[PDB]
Amino acid sequence: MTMMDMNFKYCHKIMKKHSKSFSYAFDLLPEDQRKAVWAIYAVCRKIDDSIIQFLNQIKEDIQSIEKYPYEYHHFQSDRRIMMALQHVAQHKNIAFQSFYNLIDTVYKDQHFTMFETDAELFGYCYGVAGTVGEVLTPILSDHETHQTYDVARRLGESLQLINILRDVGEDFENERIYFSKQRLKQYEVDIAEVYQNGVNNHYIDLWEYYAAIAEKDFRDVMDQIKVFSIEAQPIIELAARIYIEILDEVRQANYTLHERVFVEKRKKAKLFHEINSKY
Repeated sequence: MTMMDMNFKYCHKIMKKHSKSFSYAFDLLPEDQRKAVWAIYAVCRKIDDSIIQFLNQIKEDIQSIEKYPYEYHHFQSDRRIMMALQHVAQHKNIAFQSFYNLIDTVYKDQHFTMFETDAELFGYCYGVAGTVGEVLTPILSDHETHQTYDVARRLGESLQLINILRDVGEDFENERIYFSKQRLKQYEVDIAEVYQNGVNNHYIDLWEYYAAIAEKDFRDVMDQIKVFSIEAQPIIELAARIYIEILDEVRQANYTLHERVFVEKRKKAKLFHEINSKY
């Protein structure tokens, strides 16, 4: 194990720790591509969880890599992750503005205010996840075009909406509600009231309104999976399918606001079999 291998192993650890779903799928990529995915995911994870001193440090470190990718930097944030990101930047095109969009989104989230409309909720999904899809685009495709970015960005936003749909309860405990005030009012849903008394038809209809949006986006992405490299296609399909299975798991747990549902490992393997066969 070289030092750089140690840096990537650490990125891998962070990714496996936080997303068993994405690590399950992306770890199937060829060595060079999975290593780059671990690094991008690790950087985004650190940014997502930073809260502002460390966040400012991460931004300056990324800015250093962007400006001087081949100079040695004494990184201020997490050296292992930045050394790995820099290694990737030296071999692949990195959409740096997408990392800055993510950082800007996480900063704003300090003075969190509920979203007035679905447009702001979707803007948020772009900021924390559509951005990661854009950064991953060059790793997952041979000849990136605007269409490749568009599909990756859409998948990322769809996965963030599935995430929000799985975590309503836990997010409410953490004083956060992601459904828009417009939609909550239209459907006559009060999250605190539902957290207290259980799901009702108003809440279920609202949750299903967002789930249909995520599912539709998921289908449009699967329809355009060929923008990605032949090796990455089944892997992206697997990651997306495993994640969207969370929606059925939420349904099977009666939309509970009191536990985090999950797709068990044996079910992820079943999806891998089905896709691996199709391919």
